[PDB]
Amino acid sequence: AENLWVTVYYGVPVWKDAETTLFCASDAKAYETEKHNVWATHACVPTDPNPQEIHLENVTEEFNMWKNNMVEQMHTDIISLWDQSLKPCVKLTPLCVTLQCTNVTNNITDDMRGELKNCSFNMTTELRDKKQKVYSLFYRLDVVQINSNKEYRLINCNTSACTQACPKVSFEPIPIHYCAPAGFAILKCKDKKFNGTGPCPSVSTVQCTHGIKPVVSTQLLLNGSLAEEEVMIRSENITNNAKNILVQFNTPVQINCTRPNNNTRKSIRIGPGQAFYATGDIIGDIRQAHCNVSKATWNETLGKVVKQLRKHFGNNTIIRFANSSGGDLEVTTHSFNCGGEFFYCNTSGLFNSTWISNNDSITLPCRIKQIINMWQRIGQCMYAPPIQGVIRCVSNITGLILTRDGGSTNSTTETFRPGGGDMRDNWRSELYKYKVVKIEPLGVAPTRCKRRV
Amino acid sequence: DIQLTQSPSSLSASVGDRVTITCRASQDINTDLSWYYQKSGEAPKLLIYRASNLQSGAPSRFSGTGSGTEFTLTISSLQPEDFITYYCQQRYSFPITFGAGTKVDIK
Amino acid sequence: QVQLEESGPGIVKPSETLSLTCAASRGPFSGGHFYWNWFRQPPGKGLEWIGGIYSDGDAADYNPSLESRVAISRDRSANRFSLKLISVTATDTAVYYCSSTYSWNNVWFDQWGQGVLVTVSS
Amino acid sequence: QVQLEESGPGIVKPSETLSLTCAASRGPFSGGHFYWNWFRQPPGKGLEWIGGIYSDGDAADYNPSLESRVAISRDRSANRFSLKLISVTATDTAVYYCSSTYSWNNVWFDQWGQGVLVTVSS
Amino acid sequence: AVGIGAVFLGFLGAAGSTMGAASMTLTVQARNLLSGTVWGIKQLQARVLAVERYLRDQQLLGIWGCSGKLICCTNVPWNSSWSNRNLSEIWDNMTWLQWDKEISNYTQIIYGLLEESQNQQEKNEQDLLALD
Amino acid sequence: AVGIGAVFLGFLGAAGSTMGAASMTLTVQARNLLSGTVWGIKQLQARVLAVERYLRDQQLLGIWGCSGKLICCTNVPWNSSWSNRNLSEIWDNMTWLQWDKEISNYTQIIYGLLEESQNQQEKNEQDLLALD
Amino acid sequence: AVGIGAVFLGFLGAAGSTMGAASMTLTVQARNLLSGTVWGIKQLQARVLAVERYLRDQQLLGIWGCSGKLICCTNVPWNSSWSNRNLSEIWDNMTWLQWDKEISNYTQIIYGLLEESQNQQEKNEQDLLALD
Ligand SMILES: *[C@@H]1O[C@H](CO)[C@@H](O[C@@H]2O[C@H](CO)[C@@H](O[C@@H]3O[C@H](CO[C@H]4O[C@H](CO)[C@@H](O)[C@H](O)[C@@H]4O)[C@@H](O)[C@H](O[C@H]4O[C@H](CO)[C@@H](O)[C@H](O)[C@@H]4O[C@H]4O[C@H](CO)[C@@H](O)[C@H](O)[C@@H]4O)[C@@H]3O)[C@H](O)[C@H]2NC(C)=O)[C@H](O)[C@H]1NC(C)=O
Ligand SMILES: *[C@@H]1O[C@H](CO)[C@@H](O[C@@H]2O[C@H](CO)[C@@H](O[C@@H]3O[C@H](CO[C@H]4O[C@H](CO)[C@@H](O)[C@H](O)[C@@H]4O)[C@@H](O)[C@H](O[C@H]4O[C@H](CO)[C@@H](O)[C@H](O)[C@@H]4O)[C@@H]3O)[C@H](O)[C@H]2NC(C)=O)[C@H](O)[C@H]1NC(C)=O
Ligand SMILES: *[C@@H]1O[C@H](CO)[C@@H](O[C@@H]2O[C@H](CO)[C@@H](O[C@@H]3O[C@H](CO)[C@@H](O)[C@H](O[C@H]4O[C@H](CO)[C@@H](O)[C@H](O)[C@@H]4O)[C@@H]3O)[C@H](O)[C@H]2NC(C)=O)[C@H](O)[C@H]1NC(C)=O
Ligand SMILES: *[C@@H]1O[C@H](CO)[C@@H](O[C@@H]2O[C@H](CO)[C@@H](O[C@@H]3O[C@H](CO[C@H]4O[C@H](CO)[C@@H](O)[C@H](O)[C@@H]4O)[C@@H](O)[C@H](O)[C@@H]3O)[C@H](O)[C@H]2NC(C)=O)[C@H](O)[C@H]1NC(C)=O
Ligand SMILES: *[C@@H]1O[C@H](CO)[C@@H](O[C@@H]2O[C@H](CO)[C@@H](O[C@@H]3O[C@H](CO[C@H]4O[C@H](CO)[C@@H](O)[C@H](O)[C@@H]4O)[C@@H](O)[C@H](O)[C@@H]3O)[C@H](O)[C@H]2NC(C)=O)[C@H](O)[C@H]1NC(C)=O
Ligand SMILES: *[C@@H]1O[C@H](CO)[C@@H](O[C@@H]2O[C@H](CO)[C@@H](O[C@@H]3O[C@H](CO[C@H]4O[C@H](CO)[C@@H](O)[C@H](O)[C@@H]4O)[C@@H](O)[C@H](O)[C@@H]3O)[C@H](O)[C@H]2NC(C)=O)[C@H](O)[C@H]1NC(C)=O
Ligand SMILES: *[C@@H]1O[C@H](CO)[C@@H](O[C@@H]2O[C@H](CO)[C@@H](O[C@@H]3O[C@H](CO)[C@@H](O)[C@H](O)[C@@H]3O)[C@H](O)[C@H]2NC(C)=O)[C@H](O)[C@H]1NC(C)=O
Ligand SMILES: *[C@@H]1O[C@H](CO)[C@@H](O[C@@H]2O[C@H](CO)[C@@H](O[C@@H]3O[C@H](CO)[C@@H](O)[C@H](O)[C@@H]3O)[C@H](O)[C@H]2NC(C)=O)[C@H](O)[C@H]1NC(C)=O
Ligand SMILES: *[C@@H]1O[C@H](CO)[C@@H](O[C@@H]2O[C@H](CO)[C@@H](O[C@@H]3O[C@H](CO)[C@@H](O)[C@H](O)[C@@H]3O)[C@H](O)[C@H]2NC(C)=O)[C@H](O)[C@H]1NC(C)=O
Ligand SMILES: *[C@@H]1O[C@H](CO)[C@@H](O[C@@H]2O[C@H](CO)[C@@H](O[C@@H]3O[C@H](CO)[C@@H](O)[C@H](O)[C@@H]3O)[C@H](O)[C@H]2NC(C)=O)[C@H](O)[C@H]1NC(C)=O
Ligand SMILES: *[C@@H]1O[C@H](CO)[C@@H](O[C@@H]2O[C@H](CO)[C@@H](O[C@@H]3O[C@H](CO)[C@@H](O)[C@H](O)[C@@H]3O)[C@H](O)[C@H]2NC(C)=O)[C@H](O)[C@H]1NC(C)=O
Ligand SMILES: *[C@@H]1O[C@H](CO)[C@@H](O[C@@H]2O[C@H](CO)[C@@H](O[C@@H]3O[C@H](CO)[C@@H](O)[C@H](O)[C@@H]3O)[C@H](O)[C@H]2NC(C)=O)[C@H](O)[C@H]1NC(C)=O
Ligand SMILES: *[C@@H]1O[C@H](CO)[C@@H](O[C@@H]2O[C@H](CO)[C@@H](O)[C@H](O)[C@H]2NC(C)=O)[C@H](O)[C@H]1NC(C)=O
Ligand SMILES: *[C@@H]1O[C@H](CO)[C@@H](O)[C@H](O)[C@H]1NC(C)=O
Ligand SMILES: *[C@@H]1O[C@H](CO)[C@@H](O)[C@H](O)[C@H]1NC(C)=O
Ligand SMILES: *[C@@H]1O[C@H](CO)[C@@H](O)[C@H](O)[C@H]1NC(C)=O
Repeated sequence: AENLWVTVYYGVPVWKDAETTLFCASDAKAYETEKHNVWATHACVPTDPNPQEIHLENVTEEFNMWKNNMVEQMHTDIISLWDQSLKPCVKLTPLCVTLQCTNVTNNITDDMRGELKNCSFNMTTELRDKKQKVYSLFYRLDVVQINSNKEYRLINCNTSACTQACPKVSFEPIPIHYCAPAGFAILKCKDKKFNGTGPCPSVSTVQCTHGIKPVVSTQLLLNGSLAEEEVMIRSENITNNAKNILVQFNTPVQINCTRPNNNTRKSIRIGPGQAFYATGDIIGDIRQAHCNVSKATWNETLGKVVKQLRKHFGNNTIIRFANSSGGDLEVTTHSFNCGGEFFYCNTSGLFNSTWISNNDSITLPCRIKQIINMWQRIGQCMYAPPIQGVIRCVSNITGLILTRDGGSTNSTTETFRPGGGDMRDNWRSELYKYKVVKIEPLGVAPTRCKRRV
Repeated sequence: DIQLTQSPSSLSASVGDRVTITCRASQDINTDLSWYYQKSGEAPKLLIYRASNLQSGAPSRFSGTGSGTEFTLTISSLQPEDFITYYCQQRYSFPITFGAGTKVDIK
Repeated sequence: QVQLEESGPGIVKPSETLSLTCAASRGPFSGGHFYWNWFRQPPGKGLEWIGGIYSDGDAADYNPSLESRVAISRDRSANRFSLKLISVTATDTAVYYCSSTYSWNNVWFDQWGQGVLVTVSS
Repeated sequence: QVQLEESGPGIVKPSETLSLTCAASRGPFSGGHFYWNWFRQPPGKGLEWIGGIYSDGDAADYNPSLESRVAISRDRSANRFSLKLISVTATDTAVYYCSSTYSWNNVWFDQWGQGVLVTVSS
Repeated sequence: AVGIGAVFLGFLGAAGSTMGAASMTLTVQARNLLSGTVWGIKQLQARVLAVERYLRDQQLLGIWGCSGKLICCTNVPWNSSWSNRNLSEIWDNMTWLQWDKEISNYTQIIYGLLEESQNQQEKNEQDLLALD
Repeated sequence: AVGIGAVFLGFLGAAGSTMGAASMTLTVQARNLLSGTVWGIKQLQARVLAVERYLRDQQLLGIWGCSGKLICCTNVPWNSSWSNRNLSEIWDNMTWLQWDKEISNYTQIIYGLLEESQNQQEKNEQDLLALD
Repeated sequence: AVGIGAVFLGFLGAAGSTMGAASMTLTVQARNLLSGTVWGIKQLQARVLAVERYLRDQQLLGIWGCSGKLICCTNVPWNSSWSNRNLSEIWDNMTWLQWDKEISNYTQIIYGLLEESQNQQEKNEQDLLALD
């Protein structure tokens, strides 16, 4: 009776932390046409119409958003897929020619003085021996003067040659799911008060994660998820100011971003089957692109954020908001995409407030750049084609990326400024609740049974 | 509503006697019917499931037959524990209805 | 292995609101649909069906005769489900049962429990 | 499991053409080579070999003494094979057998059948 | 159609249950272990890696004379040095994850002991059968 | 060299034969199941897919306690609801394809029943052996 | 720490030993059989080829009714035509490589004989068990 032996159990319900390669999966609705997109949906396996989520009763799991391989893996996957999508498109090397540029006095407002430049230049046609003199419009942030006459060149000409994006390809983000392969499991922490790291008692297993939209943004988290309980704050080290702070909103903030200029697209034949899309004459008035938010909603969201921050930095602390300290335009401005056009918005009007221990709309200006060096890479630039007509988009602000200024001793005040620059922080807001584990079906146990001799 | 009629309403028999209970449905329900057994003081328990697949743990002396609007529960040999009340329940589309109930008493 | 327990007031005055609550259990089964159902067994007559609710959905089914008087809700955090009956009459005096039926492959289990007595009197 | 049946005229006049036909069968075996062979067993003496044909080829092998008088053909649609002997003499009166030998791995089966009697007389 | 569903023993959702209670759902996870030019190659590599992992586990099971069986008793004695405990508190109070955490140190020696015992048993059985 | 050839039991050429007669050639097809940068990857993917299919079939066979055996009896009763028929007309008149067509509807429930029966049998055998 | 090391039965280093002596180290080599976009594809192809080779060997072992066993006796008689010799000089004087060189000619007929014998044994066992 007391004597007992060892027995082997297979297919056992145990796991351990591990890193592997997941695979993409997209909804069947994307299969209905729309086969031309940056985020390849034809290459993704169709998703489960009724995904299964199995709750793990009596299970507590340790999660760590910051040391998660999924964020880096999917960032690399996005970069590679973007490069692959841009590979077959037209290579815009002939544009690197001297341009004769003048100002645009075509009913421009006072704030748009010098932003647009009318540039004429020679270019090769379908026949190399022949050349054509053509004119276009370029934003001030896309041309640099070279030294009477005024000669300008594309900003990228001394760095690399851009690859014009194929017009048929859509920049619109689509929901994406990541599924672990066989032998691996994905764990989701269902706790509504989870702060991004530590133990989680409410856990479940899912083959595929929920739909994730790879939205590219800085200083803001557009079209993201919303915390069920209230506004939440996550940080690798809240005390350390060198670490970014991710803020998730309980309720979205509606933001309307518009470019009111009636742009015109003009096709130029660079060579055999090479088409270049240029910005022609603008019909009508010219006005600065701008984004609008609700003042009252933003104020209430900032108040909730201030309360939740005081929950970590002490009740009697002055909470101040300041704009970005400085640097390149990518991090100093809210940079994102809207209907195929890239916007760089000056957010000094949204982080300008001070909070003591106790129908109006905010309008902020935005600038347009047709040449983009995203992912902080150098030597790979894309020329964004112009889009005819006005541009209007309505989005949800659901999160913020903030940085705390280093305060000397205890100055009973704290200043937070928009930051970012690393898309991994943007990705971490959606994959915080997900972890990857590897199964170990083998298991030895003590059992009184003894195999026959 | 689907009306279930049980016959006999009340029956008296001795131990070991073979007994039969018949249930009629107001409309066709195919083979989606079951029979439950209950005694006063305890909750009803399933006796025969689908009228053709013996429920696990139930004695083999109970047999279910029939389909459509006619179902039959047959007990080949009565037992002291078998002097219970039997109900027929249609596992068809809603609403859900139960039989009138047949009472078995010792004679 | 699901055991369901019933709670509520033993005596409810006529035309008042009768509220009963039962503890939902899932047993060894990890994923699926559980149909938590409320019944009643008035003395001297057979059992009657009141209503039911799915585990994965808030949709509720009710007996046609009690559609306007019977409501059933659930709370997953406490894993409970409650039944509220309004305009209680003398005929509502019954043994109320909370039941769950498994739906494993071609077996169709069923568990009921013990129930609770409810009496309507002034 | 191959059973071979023989057909043809019981009596053939001398110097005429003797035509015999046999039904070829493959049995449970699905792929391979079947050597359908024709023999003869004259009364009062041992068996003799006439010729043979492969299942997968039309090439025919014949006994050296009967090369100029014996021909064998086959038709796969009817799965039959026929033997034609010309200038039949009194010595050709024999029991003609159609045989097939299996060639499974290192076994070398052999099936013969029952044969047919052929008599040469005027 | 009376409110029935699936109620199927699914994924590791039973891992939080006890040892013996969780032994019910071993086969479903065992079956799940085989659920099913820059991205297709990576997903194919993941599939092949899962295949090798499962096949190596099956080979390890077969080497110990337990092929084709989820549960297989063995002749190796259970030394109390690893974890004494007792049978009652193991199969009714502790979960599989806690047991794996506790016994993660001595797994290799257990594998080697099972290997050696199975080889010796196979040779002894061969000799005994050749004797008859 | 007397006219002999191969006469080997080959591919599905025996599928048109009866049930019992076609049971002879199960192993040859079982062996055939493993017959053996834009095109090599595709052919490798086809090979890996065949490998996963065969390995999943082997796992299913092992889960029902029938690993390593082409023919393995089981404890699951044969309910007459699926197809009553009788033994004589099945193994001597009907082919495998017709049987698969007839019984294609209830395959999953058969697989589940075999799974549950094998698990119960394994646990009962473990308890019985531990009793001794 | 008194000068001890590993002293583990490793790779084919025991191949030069005798038949029976080398039978000790069969399982270590069996385990080693699964040791583990222009170059990764080639190494993946090598891994997949090794996987198919091992799986085909396992399928061949299972077809002869010897799955999960390193050593498995069979009902096929040992014809003296292949290599008469005698038992004493085989398992104590000749190595595995020499035996493989000697018997390399008739391997296929042995495989076929084992196949046919196992199929016949399986059918006879099925009939006998159905009789009871
Ligand atoms: C957060 O999430 C929100 C909500 O989804 C999202 O807003 C949506 O943005 C997308 C992408 O810009 C918008 O889709 C575009 O909308 C307009 C108009 O089309 C829609 O609206 C009309 C009327 O409502 C409908 O009839 C119509 O069916 C559409 O619903 C267009 O700009 C776009 O269509 C062109 O582009 C597509 C590219 O995929 C083409 O498939 C399509 O054929 C159109 O191209 C053609 O016309 C172009 C102009 O003439 C021309 O240049 C092309 O060559 C071609 O001929 C597209 O449908 C969507 O409407 C927004 N939703 C709402 C409710 O406003 C936010 O953008 C998102 N935020 C972030 C940061 O990602
Ligand atoms: C960016 O800069 C480019 C140049 O680098 C501008 O393009 C020029 O724009 C001007 C102003 O619109 C164009 O001039 C107009 O072109 C049209 C065609 O004119 C034809 O006829 C005249 C003779 O009648 C010929 O010389 C000419 O080659 C054409 O065959 C007409 O709309 C205009 O003619 C009308 O207005 C003039 C004004 O005095 C009258 O004299 C005429 O009788 C008539 O009523 C005028 O000639 C010019 O052609 C454009 N050049 C090119 C190469 O396209 C872009 O407009 C500028 N973009 C912005 C946003 O500012
Ligand atoms: C993002 O936007 C903010 C504002 O939303 C912007 O900060 C402003 O920058 C300007 C310079 O671009 C600062 O100077 C102003 O410039 C013009 C021209 O003089 C006028 O608007 C202002 O003058 C008025 O106000 C003065 C002081 O009240 C008066 O003396 C004068 O007579 C005029 O009335 C002013 O000089 C401007 O002060 C700031 N605004 C604030 C609130 O700090 C910021 O630069 C933008 N960021 C980027 C990167 O573009
Ligand atoms: C997560 O952990 C929970 C806490 O341990 C688990 O709850 C246990 O559930 C099992 C069945 O799965 C129960 O076992 C039954 O318990 C009683 C024995 O009576 C004792 O308990 C009752 C109620 O607690 C009490 O009134 C008595 O006085 C006794 O103390 C009987 O119904 C059965 O015989 C059977 O043994 C455990 O009692 C119960 N433990 C509790 C409630 O503390 C839960 O199952 C776990 N979840 C999973 C998915 O495994
Ligand atoms: C394709 O279908 C064919 C038609 O069913 C199959 O032919 C069958 O072949 C089997 C052997 O493989 C024969 O079984 C033998 O038959 C007789 C029994 O005697 C009866 O049949 C004969 C001839 O038809 C007749 O003269 C008698 O009166 C009886 O009626 C015996 O030789 C053996 O005992 C054995 O049972 C079938 O009889 C035969 N059926 C026919 C000709 O209708 C053919 O085999 C199938 N092909 C494959 C590849 O499976
Ligand atoms: C490589 O080949 C070598 C030569 O055959 C192998 O050496 C052999 O090693 C085995 C053990 O592994 C020895 O077996 C033992 O031998 C003696 C029997 O007595 C006889 O031999 C001794 C010494 O040679 C001699 O003094 C006596 O008179 C006898 O002739 C006993 O110790 C044991 O019972 C046991 O049988 C072989 O004798 C030995 N053969 C020699 C030395 O010729 C060597 O093991 C091989 N290497 C490998 C890795 O397998
Ligand atoms: C596109 O190609 C055309 C054609 O070659 C270029 O026009 C040429 O520009 C040069 C430099 O300004 C001109 O040379 C100068 O012209 C006048 C008249 O002689 C005078 O300022 C100077 O003495 C000098 O020679 C040249 O004449 C002119 N050619 C023509 C046919 O007009 C043009 O610069 C190129 N680039 C662009 C952006 O258009
Ligand atoms: C998110 O929540 C987790 C817990 O769910 C927080 O981790 C906890 O952090 C506190 C300090 O903030 C740790 O307390 C300290 O632990 C050690 C040992 O006692 C010592 O340094 C101190 O005396 C103090 O007690 C606590 O151990 C730790 N818990 C775990 C499980 O790691 C985490 O800090 C939260 N993150 C943010 C950004 O708020
Ligand atoms: C999160 O960030 C805080 C703030 O930086 C980290 O605390 C810091 O820990 C470092 C050592 O890792 C301390 O430096 C040492 O401090 C003392 C006093 O100077 C002395 O031992 C050494 O000379 C050295 O400077 C630093 O003072 C300390 N900062 C504060 C404000 O306490 C903390 O370790 C970080 N947590 C994690 C988990 O990374
Ligand atoms: C974002 O908010 C700004 C600021 O409120 C909006 O600009 C305002 O737009 C309205 C409606 O178009 C303009 O009113 C119109 O202006 C002219 C001149 O009177 C005329 O078209 C109409 O009679 C009407 O009054 C208003 O002037 C303009 N500016 C301001 C300072 O209010 C902008 O439209 C908003 N963008 C979106 C997409 O909602
Ligand atoms: C961003 O643009 C959206 C529309 O694309 C704006 O939402 C719209 O806001 C107007 C008022 O400005 C709403 O009209 C009013 O709605 C209700 C009845 O629906 C009632 O108060 C009035 O009779 C009037 O019709 C309109 O419904 C609403 N549309 C939607 C779809 O919500 C939004 O306000 C803009 N955001 C900012 C910050 O400017
Ligand atoms: C950032 O926040 C600060 C603090 O609230 C804002 O400064 C204040 O802005 C208001 C609105 O422009 C100024 O009021 C105006 O001032 C002058 C006369 O002083 C005149 O233009 C108007 O009659 C009106 O009263 C206020 O003076 C100014 N205060 C200071 C100390 O500068 C600032 O505008 C905010 N920035 C943004 C971009 O929203
Ligand atoms: C931008 O300008 C274009 C110029 O073509 C406008 O398109 C014209 O719109 C008018 C008015 O509806 C139509 O009668 C014309 O047929 C259109 N022309 C073409 C070529 O399509 C366009 O509407 C303007 N966009 C805005 C927002 O005002
Ligand atoms: C297991 O051993 C511990 C330690 O001696 C003891 O307290 C406990 O009761 C034992 N459990 C049993 C006997 O079930
Ligand atoms: C099989 O059953 C059918 C239908 O009753 C019957 O006609 C046939 O003879 C049976 N076959 C047997 C008994 O071999
Ligand atoms: C094996 O056979 C050979 C040849 O007859 C003989 O010399 C030798 O002694 C035999 N070995 C034995 C009997 O161990």
